[PDB]
Amino acid sequence: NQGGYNTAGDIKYKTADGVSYDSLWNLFSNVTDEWNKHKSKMVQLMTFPVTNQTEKVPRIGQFGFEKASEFGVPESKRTELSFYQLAYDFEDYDLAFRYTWKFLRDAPSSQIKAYHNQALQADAKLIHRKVMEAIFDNREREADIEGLPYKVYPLYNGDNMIPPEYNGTTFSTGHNHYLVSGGTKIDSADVEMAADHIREHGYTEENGTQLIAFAHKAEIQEVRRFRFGQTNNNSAVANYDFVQSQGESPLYLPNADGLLGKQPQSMWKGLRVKGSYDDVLWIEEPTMPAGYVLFLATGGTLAQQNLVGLREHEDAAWRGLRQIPGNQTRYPLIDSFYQRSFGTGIRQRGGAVVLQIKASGTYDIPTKWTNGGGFE
Amino acid sequence: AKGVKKLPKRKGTNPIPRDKWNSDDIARRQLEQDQKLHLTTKGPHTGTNDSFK
Repeated sequence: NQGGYNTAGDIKYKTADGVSYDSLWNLFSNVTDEWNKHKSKMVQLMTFPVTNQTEKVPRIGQFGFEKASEFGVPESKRTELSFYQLAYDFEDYDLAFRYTWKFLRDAPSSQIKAYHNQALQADAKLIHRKVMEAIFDNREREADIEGLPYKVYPLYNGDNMIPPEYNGTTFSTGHNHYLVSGGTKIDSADVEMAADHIREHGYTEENGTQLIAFAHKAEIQEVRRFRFGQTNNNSAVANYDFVQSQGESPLYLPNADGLLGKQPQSMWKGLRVKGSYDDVLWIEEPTMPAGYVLFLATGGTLAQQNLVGLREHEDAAWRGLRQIPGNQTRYPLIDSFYQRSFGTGIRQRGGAVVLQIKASGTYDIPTKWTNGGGFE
Repeated sequence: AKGVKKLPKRKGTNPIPRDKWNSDDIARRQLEQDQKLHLTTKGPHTGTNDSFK
């Protein structure tokens, strides 16, 4: 970045060809930024505003009758309940805008308005980063809430939570959703493995869900070459075939034995869809780092709520992005602050999978989304 | 009329076949009942945390 007080000497009046810098700053003073609209949409569809609930209450035991008698009396019956809850992080962030009395006398108003428009875009970058590292950083976090400690969670990460049983399949401790592909390029066995790691917890197409995969171009260009019974990368053989979305470039159907998949519609949630393999929709996601895929469940019975909970401050006077008046004023120096505070956690620890394409070893957190790394 | 019905054939794109069953429909209907087994709470704002994982 660039920083410190704005000074006379930072003011430019006209270019060498006589264009005023006021007219140049007036291009930036009011425009929305298309890239920060995209990042804001990724937050909107990947988060929910936190509300307080138990997790799903485990079902009570069931009774059975006894064969009666004319002299005796029957044996007695009983049951018991249990429940639990999960928590969410919170943190405070702030920026400064320091000036000199000469700068505010002499600078164009368009530059001040441009600095304000850039603070709103610094907020969009912060919230987006903090949502994405809630998903991609596979480490458990401590939080203190009202002076008590709590644990707040990524997806299943090889920890001692046991996922609940579904349709008679019982999971162990050490269940994990941060998967390594075991090969330099993605293949259909990686995609089928990852989608089944979601669908074993419920989240299936019969329960009315859609799975989505968000991926970088380097992995989509492998996936769109999967064809039924043909070999892929790493000697995998595809069990389905990739069907283009109706809006893609034209393609000849390869055989009278037509494609094993339904054709996707043009868009999901206002994002353009490349196509589908298995029943998952693939989306070219420009924010995604190169070696990674995010698989995500949506809709149906079990995924009506988005993956990441956003916690804001409990009092409305401290919610949102705020301007604080600052404590150098009028002359010789002027100061002003922007402040925002919020945090994040995952409730549905099985509702998504992160797959990393690398040859061997453990999962690596993407550097751009390591929890300590920065604020963008 | 003729006694023979012409069978349907694979169109250019054709949906993934998934077996319907009665046992899977029981499980599907049970899960949309189990999805009502939640209570709203006062959150972590209670001076105690022993129901939290």
